[PDB]
Order: sequence, then structure tokens, then C-alpha cells
Amino acid sequence: QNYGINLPITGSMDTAYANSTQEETFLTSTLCLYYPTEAATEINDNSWKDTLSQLFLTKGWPTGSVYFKEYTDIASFSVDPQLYCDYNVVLMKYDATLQLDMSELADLILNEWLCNPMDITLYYYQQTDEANKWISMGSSCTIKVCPLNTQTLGIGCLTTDTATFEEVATAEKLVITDVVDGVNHKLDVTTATCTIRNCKKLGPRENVAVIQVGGSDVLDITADPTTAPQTERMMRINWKKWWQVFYTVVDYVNQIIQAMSKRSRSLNSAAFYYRI
Amino acid sequence: QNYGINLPITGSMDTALTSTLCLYYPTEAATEINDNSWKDTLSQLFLTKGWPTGSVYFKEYTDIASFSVDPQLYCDYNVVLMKYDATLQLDMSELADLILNEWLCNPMDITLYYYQQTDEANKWISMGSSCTIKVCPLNTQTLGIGCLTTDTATFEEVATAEKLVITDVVDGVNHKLDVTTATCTIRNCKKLGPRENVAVIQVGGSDVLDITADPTTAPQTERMMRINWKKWWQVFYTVVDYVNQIIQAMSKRSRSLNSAAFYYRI
Amino acid sequence: QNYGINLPITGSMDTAYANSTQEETFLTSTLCLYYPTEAATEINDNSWKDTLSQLFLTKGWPTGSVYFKEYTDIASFSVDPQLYCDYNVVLMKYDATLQLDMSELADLILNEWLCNPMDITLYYYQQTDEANKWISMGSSCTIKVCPLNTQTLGIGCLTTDTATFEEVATAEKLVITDVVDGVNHKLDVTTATCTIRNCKKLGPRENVAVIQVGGSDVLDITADPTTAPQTERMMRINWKKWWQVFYTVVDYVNQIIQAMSKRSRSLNSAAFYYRI
Amino acid sequence: QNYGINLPITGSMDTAYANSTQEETFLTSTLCLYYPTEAATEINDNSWKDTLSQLFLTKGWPTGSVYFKEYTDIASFSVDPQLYCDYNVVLMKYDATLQLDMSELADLILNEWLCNPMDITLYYYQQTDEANKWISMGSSCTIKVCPLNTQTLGIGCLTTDTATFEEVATAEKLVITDVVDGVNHKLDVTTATCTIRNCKKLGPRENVAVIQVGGSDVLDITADPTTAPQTERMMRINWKKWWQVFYTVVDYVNQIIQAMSKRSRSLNSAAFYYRI
Amino acid sequence: ASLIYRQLLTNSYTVDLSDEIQEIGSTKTQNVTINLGPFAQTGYAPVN
Ligand SMILES: *[C@@H]1O[C@H](CO)[C@@H](O)[C@H](O)[C@H]1NC(C)=O
Ligand SMILES: *[C@@H]1O[C@H](CO)[C@@H](O)[C@H](O)[C@H]1NC(C)=O
Ligand SMILES: *[C@@H]1O[C@H](CO)[C@@H](O)[C@H](O)[C@H]1NC(C)=O
Ligand SMILES: [Ca+2]
Ligand SMILES: [Ca+2]
Ligand SMILES: [Ca+2]
Ligand SMILES: [Ca+2]
Ligand SMILES: [Ca+2]
Ligand SMILES: [Ca+2]
Ligand SMILES: [Ca+2]
Ligand SMILES: [Ca+2]
Ligand SMILES: [Ca+2]
Ligand SMILES: [Ca+2]
Ligand SMILES: [Ca+2]
Ligand SMILES: [Ca+2]
Ligand SMILES: [Ca+2]
Ligand SMILES: [Ca+2]
Ligand SMILES: [Ca+2]
Ligand SMILES: [Ca+2]
Repeated sequence: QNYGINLPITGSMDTAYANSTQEETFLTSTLCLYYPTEAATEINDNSWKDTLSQLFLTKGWPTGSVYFKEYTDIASFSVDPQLYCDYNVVLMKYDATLQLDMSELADLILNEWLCNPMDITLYYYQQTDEANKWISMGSSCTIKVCPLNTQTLGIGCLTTDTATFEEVATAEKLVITDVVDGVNHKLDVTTATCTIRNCKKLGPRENVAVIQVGGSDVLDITADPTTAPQTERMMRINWKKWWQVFYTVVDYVNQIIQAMSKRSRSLNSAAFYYRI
Repeated sequence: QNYGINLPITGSMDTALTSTLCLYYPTEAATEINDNSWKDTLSQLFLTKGWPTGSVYFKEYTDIASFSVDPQLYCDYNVVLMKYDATLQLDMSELADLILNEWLCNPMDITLYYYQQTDEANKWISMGSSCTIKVCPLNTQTLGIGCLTTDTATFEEVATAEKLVITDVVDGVNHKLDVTTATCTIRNCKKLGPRENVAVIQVGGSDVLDITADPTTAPQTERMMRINWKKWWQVFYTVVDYVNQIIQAMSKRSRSLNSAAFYYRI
Repeated sequence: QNYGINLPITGSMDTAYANSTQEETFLTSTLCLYYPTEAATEINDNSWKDTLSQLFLTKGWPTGSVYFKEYTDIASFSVDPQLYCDYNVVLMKYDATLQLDMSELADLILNEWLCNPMDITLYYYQQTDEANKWISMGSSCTIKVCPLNTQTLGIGCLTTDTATFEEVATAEKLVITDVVDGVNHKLDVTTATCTIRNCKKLGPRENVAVIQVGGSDVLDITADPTTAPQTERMMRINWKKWWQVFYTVVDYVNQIIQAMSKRSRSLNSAAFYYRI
Repeated sequence: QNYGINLPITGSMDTAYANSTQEETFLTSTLCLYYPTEAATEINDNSWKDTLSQLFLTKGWPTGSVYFKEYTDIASFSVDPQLYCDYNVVLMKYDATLQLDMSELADLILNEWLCNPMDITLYYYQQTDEANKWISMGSSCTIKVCPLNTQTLGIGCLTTDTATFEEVATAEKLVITDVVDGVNHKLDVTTATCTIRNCKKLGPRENVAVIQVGGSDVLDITADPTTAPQTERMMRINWKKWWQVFYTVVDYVNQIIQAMSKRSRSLNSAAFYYRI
Repeated sequence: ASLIYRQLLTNSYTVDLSDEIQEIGSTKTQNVTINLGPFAQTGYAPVN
């Protein structure tokens, strides 16, 4: 009821635990499963959605609440990834040559970002603190940056000639650019086919989990070189058959949801902080 | 917060990324200005009012109809300069209704399921290239009233080639829906309350906005301004000069994570 | 002033924390950055060194305090890594086929080694304890080993015939050789092209950090199979452009230097123990 | 240690003497003998190293503890001398012509130095105090000096014209330049085949002893004209046969080591501590 | 006699003026932008 203020909450130890709410959340929540196209191709069964829905029902979920969203690959899925379910699970196939792209995708979807628009043609942009990044997504986003000194003259580049700009992104579907803080940069972005936004990492996004299918511990969802945390929402699975992968996902849905939580930014109690 | 949301706030009566601004203006405004550097001038004029350099943003939209197709609200404060057209009144209202309020919308699969509006806060908001909403109310036996569930030509049309439309039907009644799902999408939306971080300035005309479906009320909130105009430069100068008053009418505490005009839940 | 003798130091659990010394250390210390030649090739700029120096100046490092050293590759760099700055950061590109070599390089520059000469063909050599290894470095190090029994006769090898010697390294720029302790070995090494030293791992080297660019956590700086310590001075980053890598290194230089410490063996305090 | 370096050590004047640690020192130490090529040539034996190792064993040293390093001559040895073992005895042949070179080598290896790089082409260099010298080492080190004045103009020399410089070293393998303190100088050095460093003499290096074979007391390890200290580590002997020299070294190894103090062995084998 | 210090620090603003005055007669030496970089190696075309 008091939505604009952060009031302290006094809890008492020894307060009896409430019964398990897993059944109630399963009955009153929606699960989205994100898988690549090759998964469906290998499975080769036009009715596999119904089979998985029935298996989830055997596991508890009502047979109208599990959604299956298909994406071509990591690169395409990274353009405006919209996750609307109460609980989102993303099966991301591992490629040894796409480590940075997978890390960027996980950073984008495993964390909450507050993004403001960017007019590279109008303003010189600066990153204030470590939580600030430049997230750009599009069909082909190429970003070059020219740092400017206190006199607004470029460093190692000329503001007039974009050829001297330092290239940081080339033909990227998604890229999270981190430059030196407290320095103004002139930006050259292929805005005609990609959008760049100035974003802050508010914190974890608890309703999105990523299962890396058949790789190693390579995701780095933090730009700090000294930290490469492996949160509970990033799992790894060895695989040969996608049917086995989906059976493992179905059978351990309890644990997968346990690793996740309702989106803190969502729901009524988050009203008037950022959203709802 | 959430664990202290349902707690009281006691106060004594005797006791005594920074903000970003977005300006949404029609393209005809920029055409009338005819200058290719007006954005920089307005940014510096705003900086006179205390907005840092890279804070104010100018977003262009072709017209009211096109802007209504899934509008996006980007900045902390969103001042929308809407040109008035006597022939588009409802549309303007619709946009305001979708922009000055917070909505909670769920997917609608019209082909498989009938739908009803539970209460006065429930509407059906549809957006896209062109919507043609045709409605067939049913009865307790699920037979259409003045319509045939099989024959869609007897359906009652409530929207035609709408880029945005908010449909209000009789509550407690199931309706079979024919929507041009190919070219536009419909959703069951609930109005939660005001969206305090968006203000709408009507350039020219008279007070015609109606952001409430109820016929008995047409409230003009502090976030609904109106100005007479002849030159768009004067319009932008009065917007810049009185930005303090415009922000006073707004609150920065309604900027969702995403720029959408409605929360979406599956 | 009482060098060469260890004395206990007594302190209280309520002494106030002193103000941050980060600014002073940046002002009065040097930083060396080691990168591969391909980094400069990809950057495709020649003023990039000055640009990075200015960016570091924005981070508090005085102009000229940051040094940029270049190496052709891991193999060439491993011949005799000589790190002289107060703070050493080594950017090491990942290659699976070079995994062990990378580890060896890290093992050589993330730890402090007390090395004595080895004169093969005149002395047999034992490895006394866990910390004793044989570090061979040169253009091409080929080490073959012949373990001897108590009577000085080889085990599975003939002292006279080198062809029977067990071959432990072939044409290596750097190799850390660990043999069974307490057993005398006859060594056949390409002395004309390589030099082998009997080294003791005293402890970690705190002023050298290695940032592994791309790949997974594969470094193994301890010979013991049961330990693979990823210390705080071993970092990993995903990459696609070297400019982003250098911007990450500059922006988070605070964290990188925090992970590191002054060389304990060096500096005046550790005088008449080993050095200075 | 470092937290107890600036703490007092109190001892009573009645603590009983401990037993002789000479045996334990020999057991846990390594000895390095540096001799010229002419010594090996005159000996003309392929097993003299093994004979000396066995004799040292008779004198208590373990088998693989004594090492022998050969240098062509004093001038050759003076280019980056490397001191490997815990105890370093250098048999230096006497030549009446190489007196200054003998003194420079002894000064370099009998003292601990703290050296820094000099970019002679960019900066004008001065010597701060009597402990500050310029040590140049290389294949051919030709150092010419142009002193300046308060207005930066040269005196007796022109900065533009190197031919007017005051040459102080020509065709040298090692040279220790001592210029007037507090005066800025502009230096011309053959950087292609020479490296010059600004060095400070920290103090004695007690683990390096020099035995002068033949001649008289000519070593002068102090730039100060008023003092020519003969330290305990500056031995001198008279010789006719190198075998007798080595026998004297072996027999009186007790006395030689007793004149040297352990714990002065740096982690690196260099003759100076390089700092950036 | 401490006033001298307090004055030396207090009146130090005038230092700026002195610098300006010393800059009045000082000659100006303005630098220009300098090309560096990957300068491509171009030569003559095959010539006979
Ligand atoms: C909780 O579970 C217990 C034991 O199964 C049961 O008695 C009780 O009714 C359940 N519900 C509540 C609200 O305690
Ligand atoms: C003291 O700490 C503050 C806060 O980090 C810092 O700004 C300042 O430079 C430090 N040193 C002094 C002398 O105040
Ligand atoms: C020291 O020497 C004495 C006299 O021979 C002997 O008894 C003793 O065991 C030796 N060792 C120690 C540790 O005192
Ligand atoms: Ca990418
Ligand atoms: Ca450039
Ligand atoms: Ca940054
Ligand atoms: Ca990281
Ligand atoms: Ca409409
Ligand atoms: Ca009809
Ligand atoms: Ca209704
Ligand atoms: Ca109304
Ligand atoms: Ca190797
Ligand atoms: Ca064999
Ligand atoms: Ca061993
Ligand atoms: Ca190991
Ligand atoms: Ca000399
Ligand atoms: Ca002269
Ligand atoms: Ca001097
Ligand atoms: Ca002297």
C-alpha cells in the first residue's frame, strides 16, 4: 500500500515455517522454455510440445502454462530478447568461437538493466561508474569510439574523421561496450540498423535461468576481470540427444525453479520504484 | 521494500543515471522549423534550466496514428507534444488513455476462446498496422445476440483500420472476437492507475481529451496541458521556459524497466 | 633496519583503518602491461600507447608510469620472462594446443623460485621435496631422464646409452620438470641450446597477474594433481576486439592492482633474506 | 619479517655460543667457483671439475653442491655478471693493464646496486649523491658526457654537436661513470651495443668473494679517492700453477666462506637490482 | 612575525596575474596534429 518508500521490516526468529508453496506457484505461474531450432530439428516430432506439456503436468504444471519459444541461434536471439513468462529457462548451445556473444547474452538476460536512449549524433557520452555500460542491439551494430580530453579534442583519433575512431564492435547483433569511466567519447554507431542505449546494471534478474548445453564454464556476466561468478541461474549440461536434454529439464524443473525467484522488479510490491 | 510495503508511514505535521527528459513532437514540427541544428539549441536552452548536456532527448513521430502503434516511453520524464486534429479526437484520447495511465495486459487468443471484461478497469487494447475489431456478444447458452458465431459478417464492428483502439464492451458478457490478427494484435488490459512520468501537451485546439471510458467523467489532470500556437519555435520555447512547471506536474517514480506503454503478463 | 632476522609483530584489534593509499601507490609506482604482437596488429594504431597512457592518467597513474611491453607469443615470451615493474599485468591469449605451456608460463611468473645451477654429465640430481622442480628454458629444451637405483644403475635405462633415457620434454622454450623425489636421475639436456636450473618454489609472486583472454579456466600452476588453485591474480575475460580488452584493463585497473601486492621478496624490508 | 624489520632485537651478553654451523652451512649451501679459461687450458684435464668436487666433498660439501663457471677474461665476464650459488668465489687473474677494469668488476660484484633505466636520448641525467653512479655494460660502451649549467647550455661542449663532448669511456665492456653531483649532463652512448643504468650502491654483497691471482693490492671498490678499503672478501694470492691455486681454494674453503655471509643471495642471479 | 606566512598564502591569488604578465612577452609555440599509425607500404607498380 505504501509504494514509494522503503520501510524496514522486522521479522522474528522462531517464526514457524510456512508449508511448501511449490505446488501453488506451479499452479499459478507460467514457464517459458527457450530452445534453438536445431533442438526441434533433431527431435523430429511434430507433437513433442504436447508430450513435454503432459510430462510437465505429471510434474505439477497445469497443461496450459508451459510455453515453448524457438529461436534460430544465439546471435539472432540476442536482438531484443523478450522474456515475458513468470519463469524463463533458456537452453543455449555452446560454441567455442562464440564465448563473448554467449557471455553478452547472459549478461543481458540474467541481469536487470535500466536503459536510457542515446543520441550519438548529438551528445558526447561518458560512463559514470562501473555499473554503467553501453548496450547495443540490431541486425548489424558496428561501434567505434573516440575518447576526448578535457579540451574536447580526441585522444588517438580525430573527431572529424571517423576513420581514426577506435573500433570496439563489428557486425554485432548484441554488444555490451565498457569504456573508461569519467571520459567523454564521441560515438560512431551504425544507427541505421542498430540501437544503442546507455544502461545501468540494477541487479540480478531472478526469473531467467540459462542452461549452457555442452560446453565449459566460460560465461562472464560481469565486465570486471577479477570476477567471473557462476550464479545459481547459470547451469551447464552435457548432451548428445536433445530429447535427453529436455527430459532432464522436465525432471529437474523443481530444482530449476528453486534456483530462480519471482522477478523482484515485477509484481505489485515493486510499484513506484521502477516498474509495477 | 516489498516486505515493508504493507507497513504504515508515520509523520509529524509540526515537523519542517540522473533525470532524463524526452520530447515527443510530430515530424511536421521539425519540418516547420526547417533547421538541422535545432536539437542542439534546445539542448543548450534546457541546460539553462538545469538539464545536463546528454539528458534531454528528442523523439520524432510521423503523426498521432503512427505514434500510437505500440508507443515507447524512453526517458525519466516524457513530455508528448501532440498536434490537435478535430477529426482524430478519439484517437488522441486513446493515445492519452494509453500513455497517461499504467496498464496490465495479458495475451488474447480470439480464435480459440471467448472473452469478457470483468470490471470497469478492464479494456481490450489493440495495436498494429490496422485493426478491424468485430464483436459478437453471446448469452448464457453461448449463442450470439444479433450475430451468428459461425457467420462473421453479422459481427458488430467497433473498429476499422485502427492503428490503436481501446474497446470497452458490456461487462459480464462473453464476446466472440474477429480481429485482423495478421496486421494487429489485441490484449486484455487492466488500468492500474495514473502514469505520473508522462505529460501530454496538446498544441492548438480545445480541451477534448477523455482518458476515461466512463461517460460521466472527463477529468483534466495536471499532466494534460494545452497551448495555442502559430510557430513551432514558440511552442518549443514555451516548453523549455516552463519545463520546471511541466516536471512539477509529473513524478519520476513511474519509469518502468522497459519503455513499453503497458506491463505484459502471460 | 633489523634485516635478516624475523621478529613477531604485535597489533591491536581496534587500531583505526588508515585512509586509502591507492592514490599514493598509483602516484609512486609503475605498471607494466604485457600483450602479444597480434594485439597491436589488431588495434591497427600506433598512438594507442599514448591513448592508453592518457586513459590511465584519468585513473590516477602519472604519465610515463605505465609501461607497455610486447611479446611475439607465449612460447617466445616463456624463454626468460623478466618482469621489472612494480605491478605486472600479462595479457595471455588462450590456445588449447598450448594449454600446458600457458600453465608453465603462469607457473613461472605467478610464483617465486629460488634456482641453483645444474651441471649435467657431472652430478646426478634428486628432487628433495614438493617445491623442488627443474626449470629448463632456452630456444629448444629437450630433457631426457634416467632414474637410478641405490647402486647408481638406471631403472629402465642405461647410464651409458642415452637412447634408453626416458624422454620428458621435446624442443620446449620453457618446461617445468617434476620427477619422483628421493631418486637420483641422470639428465640428458640440450645444454648448447637450453639451460636447466634446480628451483624451489618459495611462494606466490604477488606483483604479477595474468589475464587469460578467451577460453576456459585451464591454468594449473601447482604440480600436485589434487590442487588447481585459481588464485585472485589469475583472471579470465571473453573477447572479440583487443580495444575492448584494453579498455577493460584500464577501467578496472583498481581491481587488478587490488588483486596484486608489492613483491614481498623485493623492497627494502626483505633485505638479507634473499634480495634487496 | 617486513612488519618486524623496524623492531628492536634484544640479546643478553651471556647467551651460550651455539655449536659450529659450518657443517650445516656446507650441507645446505651451494658453492660457485668462477675461473678464467686460461685456468682450464693450463690444467688440460677433462675431469678436473670432478676431482675438485670430490676434494670439496672431503672438505664437507655434498657432492652436487659445488659448481664451476668459466669466463673468457675479465672484460668478457664484466658484461652482465651472473652470480648463481649461495657462495660465489671469483678467481680473477691480475693484469697490470686492466687495473681499472678489475676494480670496476670487483666493485660491481662485491656490492649490491639498485639500478634504473636511463633514456639518454630524452632526458638530462645527474648523480644525486656519492652513492649514485652510472653503470654501463655491453659489447662496446663508449660514453661521452656534456655537463650543462642552470640555463641548460653546455660548458665546454655543445648539446647539438656531439664531437665536443667530453669522452669518459671508449670501447669498454663495463664502466662505472662518476660525474660531478648536482650537475645535469647530456650523454652520448652507443646504445646499439651498450646499456647504461643509474645505479645506487646499497652496501656490501657479502656472499661474493674475489681472489686476485697475482699482482698486488690494486682493487679500488670505492669511487672516493681518499679511501681504498680492502675487505675480508678481497683475497690475494701468488701463483705459478693453476692446480696449486685450486688446491689452496679447496683447502681454505672454510676460511673463504667464513669471510662471506649467507642470506645475501638475491632471487635473481644478476649483479644489480633492476627497478623501473 | 607569523603574518608573513599568512600573507604569503593570502595574497597568492596575485600570483596568477604575475604569470599572465610573464606570459605577455613570452613567445608562442603552437603544435600541429601529427600522423602516425599503420602506414601502408606502397611502392612502384611492376615497371619494365
Ligand atoms: C500445512 O501442512 C500441515 C501438515 O501437512 C497441515 O496440517 C496444515 O493444514 C497445512 N496448512 C497450513 C496452513 O498449515
Ligand atoms: C582520504 O580518503 C578520501 C576518500 O577516499 C580520498 O578522497 C582522499 O584522497 C584520501 N586522502 C586524503 C589525504 O584525504
Ligand atoms: C653441540 O656440541 C656438544 C659438544 O660436543 C654436543 O654434546 C651437543 O650435542 C651438540 N649439539 C647441540 C645441539 O648442542
Ligand atoms: Ca556479440
Ligand atoms: Ca585512431
Ligand atoms: Ca566503464
Ligand atoms: Ca569478469
Ligand atoms: Ca484509433
Ligand atoms: Ca449483426
Ligand atoms: Ca466493459
Ligand atoms: Ca470519459
Ligand atoms: Ca612448455
Ligand atoms: Ca628406457
Ligand atoms: Ca618431484
Ligand atoms: Ca595441479
Ligand atoms: Ca672498464
Ligand atoms: Ca669539449
Ligand atoms: Ca658523482
Ligand atoms: Ca677509492
